[PDB]
Amino acid sequence: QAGFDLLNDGRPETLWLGIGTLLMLIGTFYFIARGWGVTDKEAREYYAITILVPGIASAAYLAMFFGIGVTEVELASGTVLDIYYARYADWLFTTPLLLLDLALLAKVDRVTIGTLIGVDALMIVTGLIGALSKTPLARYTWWLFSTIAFLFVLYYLLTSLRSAAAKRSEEVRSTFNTLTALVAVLWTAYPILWIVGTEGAGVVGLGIETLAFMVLDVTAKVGFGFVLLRSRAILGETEAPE
Amino acid sequence: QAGFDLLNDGRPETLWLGIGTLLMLIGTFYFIARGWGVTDKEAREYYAITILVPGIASAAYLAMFFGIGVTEVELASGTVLDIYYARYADWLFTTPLLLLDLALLAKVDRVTIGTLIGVDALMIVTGLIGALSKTPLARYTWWLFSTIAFLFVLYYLLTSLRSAAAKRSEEVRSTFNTLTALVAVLWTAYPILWIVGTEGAGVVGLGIETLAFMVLDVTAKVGFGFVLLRSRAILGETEAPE
Amino acid sequence: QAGFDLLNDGRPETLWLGIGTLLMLIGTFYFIARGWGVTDKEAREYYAITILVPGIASAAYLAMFFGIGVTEVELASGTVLDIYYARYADWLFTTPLLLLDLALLAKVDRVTIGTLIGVDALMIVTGLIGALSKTPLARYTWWLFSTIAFLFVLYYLLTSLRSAAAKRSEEVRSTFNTLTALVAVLWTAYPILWIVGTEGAGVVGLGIETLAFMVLDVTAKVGFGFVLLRSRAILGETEAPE
Ligand SMILES: CC(C)CCC[C@@H](C)CCC[C@@H](C)CCC[C@@H](C)CCOC[C@@H](CO[C@H]1O[C@H](CO)[C@@H](O)[C@H](O)[C@H]1O[C@H]1O[C@H](CO[C@@H]2O[C@H](CO)[C@H](O)[C@H](O)[C@H]2O)[C@@H](O)[C@H](O)[C@@H]1O)OCC[C@H](C)CCC[C@H](C)CCC[C@H](C)CCCC(C)C
Ligand SMILES: CC(C)CCC[C@@H](C)CCC[C@@H](C)CCC[C@@H](C)CCOC[C@@H](CO[C@H]1O[C@H](CO)[C@@H](O)[C@H](O)[C@H]1O[C@H]1O[C@H](CO[C@@H]2O[C@H](CO)[C@H](O)[C@H](O)[C@H]2O)[C@@H](O)[C@H](O)[C@@H]1O)OCC[C@H](C)CCC[C@H](C)CCC[C@H](C)CCCC(C)C
Ligand SMILES: CC(C)CCC[C@@H](C)CCC[C@@H](C)CCC[C@@H](C)CCOC[C@@H](CO[C@H]1O[C@H](CO)[C@@H](O)[C@H](O)[C@H]1O[C@H]1O[C@H](CO[C@@H]2O[C@H](CO)[C@H](O)[C@H](O)[C@H]2O)[C@@H](O)[C@H](O)[C@@H]1O)OCC[C@H](C)CCC[C@H](C)CCC[C@H](C)CCCC(C)C
Ligand SMILES: CC(/C=C/C=C(C)/C=C/C=C(C)/C=C/[C@H](CCC(C)(C)O)C(C)(C)O)=C\C=C\C=C(C)\C=C\C=C(C)\C=C\C=C(C)\C=C\[C@H](CCC(C)(C)O)C(C)(C)O
Ligand SMILES: CC(/C=C/C=C(C)/C=C/C=C(C)/C=C/[C@H](CCC(C)(C)O)C(C)(C)O)=C\C=C\C=C(C)\C=C\C=C(C)\C=C\C=C(C)\C=C\[C@H](CCC(C)(C)O)C(C)(C)O
Ligand SMILES: CC(/C=C/C=C(C)/C=C/C=C(C)/C=C/[C@H](CCC(C)(C)O)C(C)(C)O)=C\C=C\C=C(C)\C=C\C=C(C)\C=C\C=C(C)\C=C\[C@H](CCC(C)(C)O)C(C)(C)O
Ligand SMILES: *C/C=C(C)/C=C/C=C(C)/C=C/C1=C(C)CCCC1(C)C
Ligand SMILES: *C/C=C(C)/C=C/C=C(C)/C=C/C1=C(C)CCCC1(C)C
Ligand SMILES: *C/C=C(C)/C=C/C=C(C)/C=C/C1=C(C)CCCC1(C)C
Repeated sequence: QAGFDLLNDGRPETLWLGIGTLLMLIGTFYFIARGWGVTDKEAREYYAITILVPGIASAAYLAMFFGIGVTEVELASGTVLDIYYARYADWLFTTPLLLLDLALLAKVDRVTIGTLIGVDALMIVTGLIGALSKTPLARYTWWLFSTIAFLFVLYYLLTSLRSAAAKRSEEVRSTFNTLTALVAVLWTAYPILWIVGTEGAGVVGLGIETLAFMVLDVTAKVGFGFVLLRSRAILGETEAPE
Repeated sequence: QAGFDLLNDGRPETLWLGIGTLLMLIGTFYFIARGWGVTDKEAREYYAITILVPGIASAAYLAMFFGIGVTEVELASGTVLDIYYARYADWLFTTPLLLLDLALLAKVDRVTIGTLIGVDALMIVTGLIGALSKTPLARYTWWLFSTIAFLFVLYYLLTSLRSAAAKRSEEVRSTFNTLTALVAVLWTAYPILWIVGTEGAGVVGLGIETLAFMVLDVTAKVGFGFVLLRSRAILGETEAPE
Repeated sequence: QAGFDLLNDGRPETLWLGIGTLLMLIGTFYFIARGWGVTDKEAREYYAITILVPGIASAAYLAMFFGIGVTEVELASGTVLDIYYARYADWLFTTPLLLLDLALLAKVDRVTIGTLIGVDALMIVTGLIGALSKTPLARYTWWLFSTIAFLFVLYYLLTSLRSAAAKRSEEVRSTFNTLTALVAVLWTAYPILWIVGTEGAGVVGLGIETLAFMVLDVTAKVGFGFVLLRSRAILGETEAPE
């Protein structure tokens, strides 16, 4: 179980990376060609934010595709791992923007949003330190650490944002809850795949692992986007409470 | 004079790093458990900002603790130094937020704040380049360079912010001046400890040096926090001038 | 054709780097000494933004000057290249601020500006990945990629910003168009010099190349600055449309 070695360099996962790259690209331009003539100031804002997501994911995927986005991490026993660090560079900007989109739709104050980006980014960096960790003690401490943060993100997402989004139209609250649910479950798959992936225990090959992340990423990016830029809630209405 | 070699890897300073890590953690949660039910929108904002500080310091300390946050820098004479670079990753986000807190309490315009973060970050990066410098000529040029910037930060802090904070309540001006004084002296210790530390001349071992930074950092983070989140000035009142 | 080997380390381009460093410094302080007593809140804002540009360029130039800002990139054939990566660290903050200045003068909404920084930064990073690429296939893919983004930047600059700047005074529109033209042509020289520089085909030595970038950078930084901080358009007037 691996895929295809598309660059004659012993990395059959490049098949999933390539497809991943291709999919983020068409999304970036689907969204761009889709909002190109949108005059609504609220929506064009959602479009801009959402277009950059697959946009930056595309660079990370292309990077990993070529091999530039991956690095060899020697463990404490001399055992080498191929860590695709670029994912974190990706996530450092993508996840915050995704949150941003949820925060705009919910009409939350700048403090909540700031808390959101800060805790989320703390999560990504610490997740990256875990990835480059040489000792298992450290690799797992960072995991729980990054996870505590994610726990905080989900919390404020499932309370502050949700209740704030309930003060708006049913059309709006509807769309918010059907991205927050998507977020909740889709995002959660990430830490699991990591601790069971090659960065953790390792009962899942890098191939399947690279396949999972592609599916998870595309769906969290493009799938989220399609749904979001397709709703009517983004068309007008500027609330304020919570 | 060193401390304790807590990880059997020849780094007795890990004793100070560990304690440093532990102290930033309890602070992060002290503040979190302390503002958890704060409805005041002004204060919850100060809380959020201030909670992230020990929060990010904790990741840097844990990083250095494990050894991941330190790197060997070969000098021009083949002489190796153990540079704890992670401190700068820390400071790149912590010092700006600390400034932010002072800027909110003072009610300064967005231009002043922008100038503040920009010059301060310039200071940290240049300080980091100095740390990784191989030649002493370069290591000291960067020091003065980073110091010129810090000089600008202290300046606008002791004039623009101070006078702007004097237009507010005595309770507010009081708290502002008792953090700005703390800032002024505590922050200043940093460049001194550096030029006299292992990154500069070196009349102070990495142990004592790592001890000093821990004391300085905890007091600048948690000490600042305690004092700030404990004042009444953060509870309400939204001015505007200067 | 090279210049002068100012540090006895086989890098005659340090002559252009040094001059580049020196020129960014006097600019940083020319601007600082020039706006030191400016009370106009609009202009002081332009000044602050514009002062940081040569300011950060100075750190990058000094970095490259010492050699710290350059790294050896082994190509797929074992052929080594001296990549001055620091330029991108430079550009990651400088180009966005330059755009910022154009966006303020034009009075564009926060969405346009956000789109601007995001696409521009995507351009710089991807340009940096191209620089560190080992294969030519990859080095050129990244070039087109970074170029597509730049294409988007020029687009929204020559339409959204321009038309938005035409709603203001003739004095304002005048200055906007005489920086946007400068931007348009000066910025465009960059990708060309790259693909023809040592990072691409290579029909231009690193000396001339390092000379060109210095001329291009100084003129885009200090030249832009002089012109901008010298206009009357920055003195007052706060519009709003587009
Ligand atoms: C788009 C723009 C903005 C910029 C683009 C973004 C990029 C900056 C993204 C970069 C991502 C990279 C991190 C990806 C990874 C790249 C790889 C290639 C480098 C991996 O190394 C990273 C590491 C550096 O140090 C080690 O690795 C280098 C390189 O391979 C080695 O040359 C070096 O020697 C290594 O380290 C030392 O440690 C090892 C291990 O130590 C022990 O060794 C003993 C045996 O001797 C035993 O094995 C023991 O178990 C080991 O622990 C030593 O062997 C060696 O001799 C050296 O001592 O650095 C990792 C990253 C670093 C920790 C950065 C911390 C980041 C901080 C926490 C970020 C804080 C940010 C907040 C979260 C922001 C929140 C803001 C809110 C809004 C408030
Ligand atoms: C949380 C998210 C956002 C991301 C997380 C944050 C991270 C990005 C933080 C990363 C921090 C790291 C910098 C920490 C350090 C990590 C270590 C492990 C790497 C240290 O190396 C850094 C260096 C790279 O180059 C050298 O090191 C590598 C790695 O060990 C080597 O493989 C490489 O060969 C080295 O360099 C070359 O130079 C040496 C020395 O040159 C001369 O050599 C001769 C003898 O031959 C003689 O010794 C002479 O004296 C030497 O000078 C050569 O020997 C070698 O062959 C190579 O030529 O890079 C340092 C950092 C770089 C300068 C970045 C500049 C940053 C810029 C200035 C930032 C601008 C940002 C503004 C300040 C922002 C302001 C914004 C405002 C709001 C406006
Ligand atoms: C001021 C504050 C904020 C912080 C300061 C800013 C700094 C973070 C700036 C840092 C800039 C640095 C990138 C500058 C460069 C520094 C140099 C010294 C490092 C260069 O390496 C970078 C590379 C790491 O990986 C490789 O290099 C290291 C170091 O020399 C090696 O030890 C490592 O082994 C290397 O990689 C592996 O790959 C090679 C090549 O692969 C194949 O190999 C085969 C033969 O085996 C054949 O040659 C094939 O052709 C090759 O392809 C292997 O040989 C090797 O064994 C390893 O497998 O990493 C590059 C950077 C990385 C891709 C980061 C991606 C950044 C992402 C895309 C950013 C997204 C950000 C968005 C654009 C933000 C938009 C925001 C909007 C607002 C929305
Ligand atoms: C072009 C590109 C990539 C190209 C890649 C190539 C060619 C790869 C080739 C690979 C090969 C050949 C491989 C061969 C292998 C063998 C190799 C071998 C072994 C032989 O070596 C083999 C055979 C498969 O096995 C990327 C572009 C990438 C482009 C990107 C990422 C663009 C981003 C745009 C944004 C982000 C816009 C944003 C627009 C916005 C925000 C617009 C906003 C407007 C709103 C208006 C306002 C508010 C701003 O004023 C709106 C109206 C909504 O548009
Ligand atoms: C950082 C972190 C959490 C951060 C949280 C943050 C930032 C939260 C922010 C919240 C905000 C902003 C809230 C805003 C709200 C406002 C509301 C709003 C406005 C937003 O709507 C409101 C109402 C105010 O709340 C956790 C780290 C968590 C870190 C953890 C859990 C670390 C664990 C380490 C271990 C377990 C080490 C173990 C070390 C060992 C075992 C060492 C052993 C050594 C020997 C090792 C050897 C040699 C055997 O290998 C030894 C024995 C010591 O020598
Ligand atoms: C970057 C820097 C300073 C930056 C400052 C900034 C950004 C300030 C911003 C201010 C703002 C925004 C203000 C806003 C205000 C608005 C008010 C408000 C709104 C905010 O309320 C207002 C009113 C408008 O002002 C300094 C660098 C400073 C850099 C320095 C000092 C560098 C020194 C280098 C040396 C000394 C090299 C030496 C090189 C040598 C000796 C080389 C020798 C060679 C031989 C070497 C060998 C071989 C012997 O080893 C040689 C001889 C040349 O070959
Ligand atoms: C487009 C990418 C998305 C939505 C990525 C989401 C990623 C996460 C929620 C990652 C969480 C992680 C932990 C909780 C622990 C350690 C490692 C991570 C970074 C995989
Ligand atoms: C929580 C951390 C704080 C408050 C750190 C403050 C650090 C400084 C004011 C550091 C200043 C430095 C110079 C002026 C010169 C060179 C090196 C530095 C980075 C240590
Ligand atoms: C002060 C520095 C300025 C104004 C730099 C501008 C740089 C560009 C417009 C660079 C563009 C590039 C491409 C379009 C392709 C690949 C590489 C770059 C980064 C050189």
